[PDB]
Amino acid sequence: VQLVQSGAEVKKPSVKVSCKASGFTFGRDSISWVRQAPGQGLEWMGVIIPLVGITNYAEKFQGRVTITADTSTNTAYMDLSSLRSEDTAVYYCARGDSTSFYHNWFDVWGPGVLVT
Amino acid sequence: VQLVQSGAEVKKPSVKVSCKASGFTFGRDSISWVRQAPGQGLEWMGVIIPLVGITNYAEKFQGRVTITADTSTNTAYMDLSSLRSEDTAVYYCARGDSTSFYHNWFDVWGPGVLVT
Amino acid sequence: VQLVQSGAEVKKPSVKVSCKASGFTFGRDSISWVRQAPGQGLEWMGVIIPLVGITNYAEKFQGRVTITADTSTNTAYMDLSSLRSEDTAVYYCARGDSTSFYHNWFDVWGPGVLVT
Amino acid sequence: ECDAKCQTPQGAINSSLPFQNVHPVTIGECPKYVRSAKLRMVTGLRNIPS
Amino acid sequence: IVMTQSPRATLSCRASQSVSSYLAWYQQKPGQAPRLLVYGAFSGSGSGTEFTLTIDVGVFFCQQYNIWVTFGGGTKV
Amino acid sequence: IVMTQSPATLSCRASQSVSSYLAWYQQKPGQAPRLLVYRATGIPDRFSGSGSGTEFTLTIDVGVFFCQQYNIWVTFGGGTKV
Amino acid sequence: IVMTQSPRATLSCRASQSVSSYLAWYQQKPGQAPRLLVYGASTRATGIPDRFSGSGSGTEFTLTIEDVGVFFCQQYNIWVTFGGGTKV
Amino acid sequence: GAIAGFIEGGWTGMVDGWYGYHHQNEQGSGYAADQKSTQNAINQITNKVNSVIEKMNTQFTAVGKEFNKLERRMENLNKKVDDGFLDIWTYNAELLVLLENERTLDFHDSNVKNLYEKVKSQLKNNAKEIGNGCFEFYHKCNNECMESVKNGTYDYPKYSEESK
Amino acid sequence: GAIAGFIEGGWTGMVDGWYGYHHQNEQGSGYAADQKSTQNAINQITNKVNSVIEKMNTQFTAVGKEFNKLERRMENLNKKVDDGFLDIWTYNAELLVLLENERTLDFHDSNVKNLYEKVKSQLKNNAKEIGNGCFEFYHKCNNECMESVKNGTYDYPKYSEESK
Amino acid sequence: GAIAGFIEGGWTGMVDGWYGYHHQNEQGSGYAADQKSTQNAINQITNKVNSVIEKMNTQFTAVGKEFNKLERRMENLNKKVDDGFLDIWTYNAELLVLLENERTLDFHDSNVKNLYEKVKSQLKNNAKEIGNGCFEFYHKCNNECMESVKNGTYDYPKYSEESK
Amino acid sequence: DTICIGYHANNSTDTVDTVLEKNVTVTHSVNLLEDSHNGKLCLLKGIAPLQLGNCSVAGWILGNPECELLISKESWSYIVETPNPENGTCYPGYFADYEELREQLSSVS
Repeated sequence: VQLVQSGAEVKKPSVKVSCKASGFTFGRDSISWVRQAPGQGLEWMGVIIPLVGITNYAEKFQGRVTITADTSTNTAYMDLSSLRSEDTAVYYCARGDSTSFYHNWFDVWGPGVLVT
Repeated sequence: VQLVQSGAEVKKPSVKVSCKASGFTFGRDSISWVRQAPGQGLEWMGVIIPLVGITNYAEKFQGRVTITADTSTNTAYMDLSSLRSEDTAVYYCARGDSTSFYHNWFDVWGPGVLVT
Repeated sequence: VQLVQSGAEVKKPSVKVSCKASGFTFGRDSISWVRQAPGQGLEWMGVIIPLVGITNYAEKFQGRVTITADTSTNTAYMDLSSLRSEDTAVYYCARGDSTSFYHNWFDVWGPGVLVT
Repeated sequence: ECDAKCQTPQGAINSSLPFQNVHPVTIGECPKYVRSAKLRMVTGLRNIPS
Repeated sequence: IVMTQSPRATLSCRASQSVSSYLAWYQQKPGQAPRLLVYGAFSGSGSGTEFTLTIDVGVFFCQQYNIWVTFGGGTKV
Repeated sequence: IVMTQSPATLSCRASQSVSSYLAWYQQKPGQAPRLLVYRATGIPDRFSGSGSGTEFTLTIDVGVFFCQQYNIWVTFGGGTKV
Repeated sequence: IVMTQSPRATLSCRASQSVSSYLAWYQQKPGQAPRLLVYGASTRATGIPDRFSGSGSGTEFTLTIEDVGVFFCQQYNIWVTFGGGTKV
Repeated sequence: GAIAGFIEGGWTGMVDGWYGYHHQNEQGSGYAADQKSTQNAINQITNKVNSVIEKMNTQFTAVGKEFNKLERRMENLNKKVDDGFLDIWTYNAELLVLLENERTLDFHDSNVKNLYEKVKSQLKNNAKEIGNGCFEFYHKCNNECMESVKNGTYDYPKYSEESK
Repeated sequence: GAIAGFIEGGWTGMVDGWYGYHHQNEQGSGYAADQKSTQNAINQITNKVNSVIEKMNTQFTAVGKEFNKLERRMENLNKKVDDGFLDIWTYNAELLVLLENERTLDFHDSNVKNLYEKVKSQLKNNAKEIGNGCFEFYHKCNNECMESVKNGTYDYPKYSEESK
Repeated sequence: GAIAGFIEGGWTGMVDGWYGYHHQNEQGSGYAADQKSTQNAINQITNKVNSVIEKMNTQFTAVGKEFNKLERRMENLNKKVDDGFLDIWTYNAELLVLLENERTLDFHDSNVKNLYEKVKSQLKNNAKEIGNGCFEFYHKCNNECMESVKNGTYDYPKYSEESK
Repeated sequence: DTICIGYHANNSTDTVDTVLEKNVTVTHSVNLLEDSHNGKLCLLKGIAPLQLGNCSVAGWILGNPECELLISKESWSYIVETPNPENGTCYPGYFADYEELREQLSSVS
């Protein structure tokens, strides 16, 4: 299954990326989001179990990133606020496991969305 | 809403007054009865909650007055027994509240029924 | 109501007797089986509550008899194993009570099945 | 030129919830009709912020 | 528990026991069922002790609902 | 536990406390028994039992009579010689 | 948790804190999203030609071995954090 | 100021996990979260919602057919059957959600009490239970003490002497 | 005397309120009632009954309709649909009530035990619980102690000295 | 050897009844069973399953109907009503058992804890609760104590002297 | 010193209804009902639907001159008809068994 996305999100220095479920109906999922810096290793950004609404964000990125779910359309957004000039990076959309909410490994990945 | 009544029940020295509910639901409100002596202040008789059937009688009138509900036709009677010559007075049909079963104030009142 | 049985089941030196409930639908009943020795007093075999599945066997006969129940066709069998030459006796099908699973008296009896 | 799982005279429907109340007339694969105003399930705790 | 009545009009009902803010004033015309004016304190005032009702002709009743229910005397106005 | 029969009145001896937990079984030769008294239905009340605790009597139809106890598990007696 | 990378191919990822058997090795070609190779350092995953495998626990694990690009080692015993990129 | 809240009300500073301790100590203040009960609750809730949702399937049909002025009986029959189904479904759905919304809350409010009873049973007598919702140790022990009491390795005999 | 209540059948001298007390003391014998739990029980029971009753609706109809001998095919279908509805409704209602009459009884029999546990927790150690359904105090005091234990302001340190 | 099991897992040598004991004593080893709780559980389970099964009655009917090329509206209506009933019945039958298999397990797992608390209350202080699921007596006595603890006739004051 | 037990709580203001209490607030929830329509017709699989504007099924089959068919049609998933059709049968008449013809033409390939 391939997780489609919105598309290019180039904007002047709020941002709302989007993800969608395709091929598999929404069920036991732990959609997680990973930010790939242009020349650094991958970081971690958050995790959500949309079927219940339980959110959980990383240690550093508590005050900015607010991942929310939407059961109706099988989606999951960001509401990243107070954008900076050092956050220009690709934002994936990685699945996971729901029975291991505290030990999660990413299996499926999305194509990619530019943000700057 | 106006609480209809049976009518005059004058009888020689058991009396079964009746009270009817019209225009409102019979499940969310209590019912209390007040006796108006000809030359004395009002007194308290009892209280009913229809769906659960709880009854709670005054300190003096426990021995004689036995009031009960009937949810079939939204009614409430007195099975008053051992009538005397000092009980000649009017008997109203006052509504109260259910969420305040121990602190009740009478909002609606009935027309009146003679008893002697 | 008389409990029908399989019939003659003489076997050379495994065995599967059967007993069916007829006339009365299977309900709050407790089937029990008694072995009538040719010249000795009766002995106890087991007891079932087929609607629940509980079984309870005699003290000596724990290792051999295996009474099972099938609520689909209202039956009860013995999966008796390791047959000997001293077990030749008639096996009945007696009905007890469910509310008194530890104090049971046999009310109805079956016609009888011979086993050699 | 959009695409949807089913349709209604008032328009198309994009959700996949197991209930709906917009209209009973439908063609396609969509949930049943229910007259209840609003219903929702609870998967949390009691919210007393102390 | 007992109460007594006071013999531009201002009316008051004395209380022989603590009542807090649990009271209501009943106004009725002769030969008719009463009606409720205000509860918890024309306008009322005061709490914990004897209340004041500052002000439609007839008899006024002051009723408390702290322990069971009881009614006071009849106003003579 | 063991019950012994008495070799009209009949009785069965008990080697342990049984209280009021007994029943007398009547069978004709060649047929399955039937329940008499523990009274049961379909009985001409010609016969009845008495006593409890340690010794029981059955005061009084030809064959063999069985006395059965159900205080702990179930066990039968040797039988009646009549 | 900070991790260090390894500059018949053997790659290792030193762990500054005890991890036991909680890793997974990620391999990606340039320009595409990564794909998972193996998890648990001992349990092989799907889509694998058995050309590569790993071993060890509670210590840096050796990843013994188209397969050209950058490899990532990830730990999931306290939240999730990624290590440095392989230079191959 | 760290008033226990499983009777009064929940805290705010906890983000990850539903049920969590408060591992207060000297120079060690900071919230935490139990690593096992939350996962069980998550599994239970996901199973309940999945069972409620994914138990139904639909086909290709719906209300609405046309008739002339002579087939009035058939029109009445069609209206009757459609109304019957439209009543049954609403009643079933309403009662289903109304029944589930109480069971889930009772389960969530029993889990915390079970956890508190477990942590109380582990600490036999060294805990001076205030009753407001949590304890107050007699002996002094470091963050390893809190790690042990969370894990479940605390014991009486080793620390028994300092208690008395 | 005042035999324990909630491990056996309840008393008969209590008229006002379901759950109550027995404020026995010197020259102060006489029943009473709790004015904070029975109100919650009343509210919940009324809510449950109202939700069960007022959920359905009905509209105008005329079930009776006839046909001639030519079109028995339609009667064989009208009878079928009527029987289907007539079976579904009973099989719903019977189970609904058979579940409600168990849930409400369980709730009513848990509330009293919760109240007893609360009143036990308040009285830390001055009690001398017989174990049947109530206690027997050590220190002697007037009805103020009963009124406080009803209210919940009873304190242990003030009366601690007289206990030992 | 006689590891308590109502928290870890059931035994395998217990065949007489569901809930049991372990009368471990000098020259007295051997399992047993409780002859009062098992009977109540049996009655409850029989009542539940009988109520589930026997509430439905059956009667002589038919299903198959055929039509000719014309009057296709009747065939569409018959298919619609048949599908409606075929959906409603399965949606009821699934949830019925899906709730019963939870209620029964909850009841069965509550009964054992109730029995444990009942046996704990009688042994006021003579029992040194290991915490793994059972006790360990201080005083020594023969099988009479084991029989009494089932009989409910055990007393504290008689053995308190040897307990201290 | 104090290992105190609590649970999560936030400022989410929602409302659910239980069988005991009404209008209670909870931290999270999931909605089982939706009231939302796109407002315009889309493609229900297949290829496309028909558009019989200012026409009717009884007028397309006989080919009313002022309806001019629908230019050309080859396949469709479902029919769309204006609720108030003007052009039916120009020559007055009575289409025999017309009602079942709608059933026959409801689903064709």
